[PDB]
Amino acid sequence: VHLTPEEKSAVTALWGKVNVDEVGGEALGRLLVVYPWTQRFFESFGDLSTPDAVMGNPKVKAHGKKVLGAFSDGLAHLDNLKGTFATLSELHCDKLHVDPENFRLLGNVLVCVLAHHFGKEFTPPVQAAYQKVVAGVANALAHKYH
Amino acid sequence: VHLTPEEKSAVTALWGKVNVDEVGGEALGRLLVVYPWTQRFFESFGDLSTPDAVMGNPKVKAHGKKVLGAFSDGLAHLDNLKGTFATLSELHCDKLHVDPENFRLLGNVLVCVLAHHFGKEFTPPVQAAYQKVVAGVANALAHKYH
Amino acid sequence: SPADKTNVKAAWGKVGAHAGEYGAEALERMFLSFPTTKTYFPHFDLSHGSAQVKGHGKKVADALTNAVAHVDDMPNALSALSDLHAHKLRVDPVNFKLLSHCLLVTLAAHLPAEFTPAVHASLDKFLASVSTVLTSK
Amino acid sequence: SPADKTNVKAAWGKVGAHAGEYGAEALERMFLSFPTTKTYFPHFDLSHGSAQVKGHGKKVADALTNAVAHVDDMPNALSALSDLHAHKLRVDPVNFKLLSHCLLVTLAAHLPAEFTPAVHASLDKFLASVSTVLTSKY
Ligand code: HEM
Ligand code: HEM
Ligand code: HEM
Ligand code: HEM
Repeated sequence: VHLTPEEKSAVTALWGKVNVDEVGGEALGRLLVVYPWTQRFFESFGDLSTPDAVMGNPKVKAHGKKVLGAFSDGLAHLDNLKGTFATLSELHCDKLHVDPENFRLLGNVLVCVLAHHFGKEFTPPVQAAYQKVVAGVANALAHKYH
Repeated sequence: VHLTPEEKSAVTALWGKVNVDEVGGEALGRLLVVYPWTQRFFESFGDLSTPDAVMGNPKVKAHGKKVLGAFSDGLAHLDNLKGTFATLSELHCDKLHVDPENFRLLGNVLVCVLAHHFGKEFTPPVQAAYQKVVAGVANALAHKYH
Repeated sequence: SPADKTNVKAAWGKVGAHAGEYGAEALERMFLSFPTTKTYFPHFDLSHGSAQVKGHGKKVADALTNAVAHVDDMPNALSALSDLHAHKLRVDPVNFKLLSHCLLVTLAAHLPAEFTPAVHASLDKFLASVSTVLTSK
Repeated sequence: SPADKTNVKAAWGKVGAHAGEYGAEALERMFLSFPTTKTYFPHFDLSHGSAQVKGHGKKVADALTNAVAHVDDMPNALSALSDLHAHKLRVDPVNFKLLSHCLLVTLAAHLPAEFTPAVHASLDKFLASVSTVLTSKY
């Protein structure tokens, strides 16, 4: 994924203020609420029957933290997303068989969550840079389909 | 795109029987009928107001031929689709502004046309091999958009 | 459109006694072309001759004949299938596009005289309308 | 659902006089994130302060308030917009998903207290319905 130097430091600057313990669970939780078929993949996580149950579920939160961590690895290695996400692509594609359209949905939910938290500071140019990043992650996760 | 040897020679065998000329215009014509927003990209082609006008339009035919010629280049270079389609990816994005979802639609229309022509001979394993190819082509055409 | 309803009824009505054969072919096409779709059938025999895939193909094809007969009234007629596919099975809406494509490919291969550009358009719209209903909850 | 209609009317009703500002922001977000969309606007000044984008944003946002007021009745209420977007402009349906996403991003940034998970779900469904109507001659 090809970012301008401008875009690069706007992304890294904003991400430094992200609560690594929270935003992942907020993003994952919203995926499961907004796009309820995604719950199929998380049956062992227990109670997901209502929005409040999803957001307050400690496994969504704990798994959310891992998902966000992989996004951070991505941000540290934008010239090598395919390599960075290679074993996770195996997992999500060969083992879990998650349809890749769902990778594009999570990426966009994460963008809505960043907007929710940063308000005015999540400017349109900043969004445009994060859209390139999350598309790059989704495409790297899908590498084993194609 | 990774095909088995079996898959490779089934694809090559079936493509040898393809009328280079005629299938391209049928595929392109069906795109414009089934997904009518695609006509926006072809206003200079003249009469597109009915299915019969689309299929019998000599510019649809002539442009169909070019599209299908690029597909044949693809089949000759399956280990290098991104490279093979690099200039065309540029053209479709920077010059024509075609949304990449439309690449996936054409590919599937082409699959329907092959099935229409070959009937029983377009077996499910043969379809599966062609679906890998048209996905690979659509992905390669979308490569310079990011 | 009214012409869409005419084209679907004419084309589908010429499936007749092949309904089960075509549904089973369409499923097989889907499972081979898009292998992620196999996880929804973890307890099926999905090998090429399967009695289970043929039986299931017949049900799918017969639900489509019922959707043809109730074109104007599909949310009500397919109510129990929407329950099943959206509330119980949780099928990703991508998969409906995938099966719809494999149904059109199957009809193109078996009914070439019927699969004109206009009929293809109509069938494609019809299968998308059936898919929204089935995923609508 | 009935709860979807409640959530949309509550969240959107808080847009109030900011309608234009948010519609314009959403368009700007779309143009920067998804630059293929810019071809639909051949002579527009699409820079950040643009009077033209602000005027257009207000029309978009006001059509959404009208859709909110006619939720049960949208095919009839948005009839002329479907004519425009599907027959005349021939807007690719992908682009409605793109603008819908940018409208949700805009609301999340301005109305954080309102943009709960449930409200987000409802808004996403409402915008998809509006998009079906606008692209429905297809
Ligand atoms: C798009 C970006 C995504 C990233 C960066 C991501 C990252 C990860 C990571 C880091 C793990 C755990 C690695 C490990 O500890 O072994 C994982 C597991 C998983 N992911 Fe994702 N993921 C993404 C999308 C998705 C989506 C969209 C789904 C949709 C249903 C999904 C479902 C899962 C499941 C079910 C697991 C298994 C966890 C377990 O068994 O504990 N993931 N993912
Ligand atoms: C997916 C496979 C496709 C292939 C292989 C393909 C290939 C081509 C080729 C070879 C050309 C002419 C290149 C030249 O001589 O410079 C071309 C032009 C064009 N393509 Fe495609 N294309 C595809 C899909 C699409 C789609 C889906 C659209 C629109 C919805 C599209 C719109 C066009 C347009 C508008 C032109 C220029 C036509 C003109 O001269 O007015 N293409 N494409
Ligand atoms: C036009 C599209 C479709 C039609 C008409 C259709 C029809 C049906 C019917 C009639 C049944 C069983 C009836 C019953 O038990 O009450 C069923 C079950 C099922 N369908 Fe579909 N279906 C469609 C699409 C899909 C798709 C795309 C999937 C993708 C994975 C799918 C997966 C299933 C599954 C797993 C079952 C449960 C069957 C079992 O366990 O025996 N269907 N469908
Ligand atoms: C929620 C979705 C949308 C709404 C509510 C909406 C609403 C409107 C309205 C109210 C107008 C002006 C009607 C008039 O006074 O003539 C209009 C025009 C237009 N819309 Fe949209 N629209 C939407 C989506 C889109 C998308 C996705 C695109 C393109 C990517 C688009 C492109 C246009 C264009 C080009 C015009 C013509 C403007 C001009 O040159 O004056 N619209 N739309």
